[PDB]
Amino acid sequence: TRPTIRPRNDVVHKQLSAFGQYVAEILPKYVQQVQVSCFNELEIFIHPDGVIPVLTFLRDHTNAQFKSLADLTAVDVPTRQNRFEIVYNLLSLRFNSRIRVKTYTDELTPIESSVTVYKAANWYEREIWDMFGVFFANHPDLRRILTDYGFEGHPFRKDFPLSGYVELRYDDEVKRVVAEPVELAQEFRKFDLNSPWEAFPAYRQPPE
Amino acid sequence: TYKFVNMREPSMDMKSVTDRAAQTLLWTELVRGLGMTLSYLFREPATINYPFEKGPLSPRFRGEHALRRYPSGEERCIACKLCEAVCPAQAITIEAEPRADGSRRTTRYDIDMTKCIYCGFCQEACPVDAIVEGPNFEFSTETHEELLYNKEKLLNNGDKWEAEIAANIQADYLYR
Amino acid sequence: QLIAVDEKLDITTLTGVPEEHIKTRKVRIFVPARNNMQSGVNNTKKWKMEFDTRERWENPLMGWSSTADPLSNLVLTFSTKEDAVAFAEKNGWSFDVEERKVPKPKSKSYGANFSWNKRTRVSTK
Amino acid sequence: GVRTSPTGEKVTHTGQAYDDGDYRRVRFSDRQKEVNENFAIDLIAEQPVSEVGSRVISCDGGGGALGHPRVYINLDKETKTGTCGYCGLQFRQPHH
Amino acid sequence: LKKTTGLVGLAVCETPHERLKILYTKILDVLGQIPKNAAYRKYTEQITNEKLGMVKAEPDVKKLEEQLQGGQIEEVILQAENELSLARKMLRWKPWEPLVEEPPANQWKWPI
Amino acid sequence: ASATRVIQLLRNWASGRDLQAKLQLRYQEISKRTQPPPKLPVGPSHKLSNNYYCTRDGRREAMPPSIVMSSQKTEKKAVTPAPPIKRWELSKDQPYL
Amino acid sequence: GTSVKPIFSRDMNEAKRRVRELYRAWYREVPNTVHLFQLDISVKQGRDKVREMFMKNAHVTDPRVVDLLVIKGKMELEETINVWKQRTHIMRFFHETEAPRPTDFLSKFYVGHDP
Amino acid sequence: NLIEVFVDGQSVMVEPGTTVLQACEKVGMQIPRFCYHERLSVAGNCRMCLVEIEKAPKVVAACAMPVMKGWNILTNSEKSKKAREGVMEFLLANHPLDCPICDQGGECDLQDQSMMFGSDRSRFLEGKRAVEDKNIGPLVKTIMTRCIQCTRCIRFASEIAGVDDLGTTGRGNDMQVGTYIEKMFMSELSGNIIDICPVGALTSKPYAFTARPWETRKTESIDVMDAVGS
Ligand code: SF4
Ligand code: SF4
Ligand code: SF4
Ligand code: SF4
Ligand code: FES
Ligand SMILES: [Mg+2]
Ligand SMILES: [Zn+2]
Repeated sequence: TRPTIRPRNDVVHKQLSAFGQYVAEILPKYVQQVQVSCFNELEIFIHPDGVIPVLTFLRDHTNAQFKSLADLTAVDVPTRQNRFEIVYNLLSLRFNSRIRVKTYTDELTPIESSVTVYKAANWYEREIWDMFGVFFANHPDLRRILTDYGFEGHPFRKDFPLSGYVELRYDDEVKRVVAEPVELAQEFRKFDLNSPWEAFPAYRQPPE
Repeated sequence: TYKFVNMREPSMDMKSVTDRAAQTLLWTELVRGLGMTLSYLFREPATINYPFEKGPLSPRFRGEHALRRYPSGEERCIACKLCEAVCPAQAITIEAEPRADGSRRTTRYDIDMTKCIYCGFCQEACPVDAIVEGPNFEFSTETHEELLYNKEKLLNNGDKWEAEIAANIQADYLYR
Repeated sequence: QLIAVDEKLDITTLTGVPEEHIKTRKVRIFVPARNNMQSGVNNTKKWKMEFDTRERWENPLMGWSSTADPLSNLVLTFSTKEDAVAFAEKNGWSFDVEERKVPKPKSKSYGANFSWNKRTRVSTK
Repeated sequence: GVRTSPTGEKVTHTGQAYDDGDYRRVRFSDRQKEVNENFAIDLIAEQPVSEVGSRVISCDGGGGALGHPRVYINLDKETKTGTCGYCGLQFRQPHH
Repeated sequence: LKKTTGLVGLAVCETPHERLKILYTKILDVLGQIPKNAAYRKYTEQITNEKLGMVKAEPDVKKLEEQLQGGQIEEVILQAENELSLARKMLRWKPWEPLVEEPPANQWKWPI
Repeated sequence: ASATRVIQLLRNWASGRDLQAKLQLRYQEISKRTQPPPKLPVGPSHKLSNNYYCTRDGRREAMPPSIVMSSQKTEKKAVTPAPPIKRWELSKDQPYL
Repeated sequence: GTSVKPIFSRDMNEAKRRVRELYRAWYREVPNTVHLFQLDISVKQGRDKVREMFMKNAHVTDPRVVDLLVIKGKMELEETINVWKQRTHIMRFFHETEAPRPTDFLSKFYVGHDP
Repeated sequence: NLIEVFVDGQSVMVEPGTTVLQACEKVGMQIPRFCYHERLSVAGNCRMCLVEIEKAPKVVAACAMPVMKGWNILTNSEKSKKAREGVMEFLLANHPLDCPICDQGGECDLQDQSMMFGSDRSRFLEGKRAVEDKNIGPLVKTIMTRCIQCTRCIRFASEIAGVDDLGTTGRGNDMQVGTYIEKMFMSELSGNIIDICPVGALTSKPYAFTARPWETRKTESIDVMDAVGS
């Protein structure tokens, strides 16, 4: 035995692969790709306009009762043509499983709101809009949720600076709080921590 | 397995009905609550007479920071910046240069105590046990600047609390 | 059906960046040079976009290094020069592109250290 | 060994002292300048030089796990002492 | 028969078998509109006929619940209703068609 | 604790339980603040032979996720993500409160 | 893609229509904003500020960008109408505590290294 | 014409006389190395670059072995990993514990290659070796206990700078790199030995103790001290 190495679960891996094939066969119109990670997590990459049909299928189908919307977020990758990557994490209590559905979008392309499938999508999509600038088409109430009132810019984008552009203070002349351009007494110190030696041969990419 | 918290049903016999009616008319559970409160009244309080009595602590306690020395009096820090690198809050600033005798010693060692999260990573990463989080916690100040420590202040803290810090490190260094 | 926009993409009005940091910033798209102190080349794989350096002054108290430039620590990673250029163009910053420098292939031969009639012979091992 | 600048301000062990015309001296008015009176360089000078009869010595700062990482000092150059630089401690082979 | 289903908002049904037969028959009727080669039709028809066979061969509700392995009979009825609505929506959506559009050249690459 | 018997009896009557059996204040029953030195166990990978890191490198066993289906590239039974969850059994210890 | 998905408004004419509708909505709201927040500015000043904020995006020629801008403008308006904001943010629109930043080359050269 | 070799079963077309290390680099794999420098000659002494050929019972020094037709190079094989671990174990067994007080610090090839290719535990139960430091001028600070006898400085000195005042004296574990006399290595190209020394034995003296590599921000500019435009 290897005490320091996490054991694998071939049974769960095979079950997840079979279910991924099942959903890919059922919905060829949207499912672009299916993957199973080596720690037994199923992922489905679909076309962005199939969000509502795919989520409705995975929620209502007898063999896929993913009743609970565990999470809903986005990942920003500037180097891609469609930078934003919308991620849905679903939990199926009847079959005791979890699934992930990933779509893609850019700044100007709306993503259909999934509040008709799961109600938590309301606040989750409000947060996604507030933090990345992704607009959801049929949202009952789409507005900022976490940022300050009148805040400009979407903080969680990779190109948004860590400290932002404005800072607040109380100005006695006008007897109110004011927002002024950011100015740090001590600048955040950027560290270059990556080692120049390759760590994982298994993830090496072709030089191209 | 599972259990039901509220799934019981009351017996409808005459004695139980009369007991429930008596509880409704004569506030039995309210009297029970009064009795519990009276019991607590006659119990002994847990209040300690601060500041004449201090709450218990452990040798692992993280308090005010300090810079230590070897028994010879030489500073332990070797300007390796491991604490600065590992500091989650970036509350440590270090600048070094060769000393007059060529030693690798810091010229600036600042800790911002209004930025530090008192997480103790600096004393874990120190390979010479120079920076420590001492046992003192009563160091509240009337001005903001007094909480921006520098090398002189940290060395003063080390000299002031060296005995207790050394005793705690001796007591707890076998778990590290 | 589906509309068409025959114009260059521009999201500067939506990003929320101040006009000063939109107009007066020239980013630098390049592949970072290998750290000369190490022989590893794994840090010279991806293109990087970084902004120009602005002023840093000394704090009157504690002598720290202050700043007023929000984009001082903003470095972005791009897989391709075209991707980085497209991102910079759509965000509206000026950009300078530097071509990737790859070492030229070299002919190495251990037996050249013992040449009978050439200067490549080494005097020590 | 603290020293006093011509402006009356004590110098730290790093040689820090504001100039005569520096406005920043006003921060110490009605208050005090935090200076540590013990100088590590002076103390380590006060410490003597050990003499061991071996070419290589090992220093860990004393205390075992409480000291600095163990290092080895080569006592071959007789014109100077071998200094463990973690703790600034001098060792020397017995000459003569 | 049973007092409660143990779930808030899920009422007890006094006619489980009739409701299940009706719902499964409706689901099978809706699936007839879907093209034969569609993979959604085959799997759903298979599972529906498999579950509809159990309700017609077991009169006892508890043994039927044990055979179906879908929670209580009320949960099974609710899932049948959800499946019927999903079948109608899938009839509207027509997802058996080929892929709408392939993604760009490097859209799911990682790390990048 | 230190209290009169009469007050203890009054507390017992008012609360309905023997308080002295289970108090909420600590009287010398806790471990002393000074303890003998320990000697912690060393670990499983502290051998001097037959211990190569290539045989116990957890990170390097990680693999890129397997591509089950990629669009780029009989009658099969319908499947499920996993076998359905079995019904939870009621607790034998105390099924009802 | 050549066939970009439209948010709405299709071409630029409907986008301009939405811009004008949002401008009317903002214009009719400035007296209420001044009254409720007890601002010390004039109503004319508020209308001028709304006009200026509309005009700083006058160079946009993309219908999708215009649609996103009017969506965010409606969001800002609904923040103001429901008194979710305070006088703090409404005055933050005015930059009342900033020193006048120099714009000529000679003044920029004198003050510092800023381009 | 080009011959066909294989790296982990992937076909590569390389010129005759190309080394195993160069073939792996062409396919995209950087073989770990200490004594090998592309601008210098081939030494092949640190033995860190040993890799396994598919049918060869013996590992080959990838920095010095020319490739042959139909050679399958197993870069990440068990034999290669064991060889790298053994070489790193010997190096670190005789290496001193100076990392916190060593300017090489976070940009050390010995540290990085130890963390990527070597083991994480020490079986060395004996005392370590201590080496007397030399003095070769006001630019290079020498702490020779950290040297790994990779002979990069010697090869660079001779071949590039045309100065042959560096070399190894003695033999065995007592071999030392230096001048053997009190002679300063003064030349207009003497900082490159600081650059190419894989360990902290040769370090910059003006830069000593001032900073750590992760703190420094790198700005790519050019040189104006002469007309070369470096
Ligand atoms: S305790 Fe943590 S946050 Fe505070 S100085 Fe140490 S490392 Fe930084
Ligand atoms: S980790 Fe310790 S020795 Fe290193 S710089 Fe910090 S205080 Fe000094
Ligand atoms: S050369 Fe490398 S391994 Fe040796 S002490 Fe310096 S940092 Fe550590
Ligand atoms: S001093 Fe440095 S470059 Fe020279 S042989 Fe030793 S490790 Fe190599
Ligand atoms: S790199 Fe080949 S033996 Fe040193
Ligand atoms: Mg070096
Ligand atoms: Zn020492």
